[PDB]
Amino acid sequence: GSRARVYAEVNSLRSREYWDYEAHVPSWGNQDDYQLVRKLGRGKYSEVFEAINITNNERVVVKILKPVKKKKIKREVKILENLRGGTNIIKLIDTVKDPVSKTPALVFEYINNTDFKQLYQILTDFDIRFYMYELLKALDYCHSKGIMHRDVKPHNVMIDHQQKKLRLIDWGLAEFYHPAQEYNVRVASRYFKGPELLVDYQMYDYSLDMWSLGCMLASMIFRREPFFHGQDNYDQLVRIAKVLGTEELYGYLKKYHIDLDPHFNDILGQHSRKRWENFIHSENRHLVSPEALDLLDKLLRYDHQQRLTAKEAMEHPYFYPVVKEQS
Ligand SMILES: CCC(=O)Nc1cc(Nc2cc(NC3CC3)n3ncc(C#N)c3n2)ccc1C
Repeated sequence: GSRARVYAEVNSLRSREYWDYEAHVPSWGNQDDYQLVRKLGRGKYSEVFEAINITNNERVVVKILKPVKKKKIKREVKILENLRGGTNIIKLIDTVKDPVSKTPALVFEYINNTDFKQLYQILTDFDIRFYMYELLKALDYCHSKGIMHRDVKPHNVMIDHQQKKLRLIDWGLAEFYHPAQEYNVRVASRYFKGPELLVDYQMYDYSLDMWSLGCMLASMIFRREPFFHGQDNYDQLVRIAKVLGTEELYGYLKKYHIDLDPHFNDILGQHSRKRWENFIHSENRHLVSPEALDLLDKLLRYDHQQRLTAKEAMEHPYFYPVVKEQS
């Protein structure tokens, strides 16, 4: 058994219509109002374009949803409607369909993002604190709304470094949290998967997103991106254990009665827990402080119940300079 430490019952306490996305009936506008300009990328079930709304000249991002269970489309639309106005959550502007083919598309606000591979190289200590604080506001918001993002990674955090705007994007893997529900562990990018996913523990919660955020924090302050760079899902756990330690892993497995896939016997080895200070060197020293290491140590923990919540993390002394600056 496992339950979220916060927000556990928040969907139960709301109208069923709030979380019963299969019953949701979107209002589908007309895609002919949008002119595609440039392809920006694609997902497994999506293609993404920069576009212009020709009725008002607004620049937008259009996500055209290829074949996919209409249930997954309803889920993403309902989650985005529930998160409307949330702090640092990408704004859904419109839901539209090709009026002939009825192919659906989602229209989002445009963010002039700096590619994270270039950005992370130039961030100052204060920059990291600021952006992580802003990202935490997005996670606290969605968690308070009963939603797990489940795909937190640099590619899904758009940062306009000139205007200092941050948005958490791509809610296509997000899901409603319900206590005791068993969820599919095939979520998140390999490098950002929490240990619970890697050991096939299905009773996870919002704290999965906090592992992913911790991975991002580590990559920023230490300038090793991704921080845990597995070659596959098995090696991903080995990379984690070489830092957190194997004895600590086994304690986690025992607490939650977790059966470890026996292919791990050949590859985990034995590893002491490493001090976070071992990652400091001349290239990253200016980004690391006792406060950063204390926060990171409280995010990158095997035991999902022991990780800080997004609110607890925001309240950590590491962010005091950000809070002070904003007043
Ligand atoms: C709707 C986009 C999504 O859910 N995923 C996604 C985004 C993307 N690239 C993007 C890229 C940008 N701006 C970059 C070009 C300057 N922006 N700005 C806002 C949004 C949004 N939303 C955005 N998505 C590339 C591939 C995929 C799969």
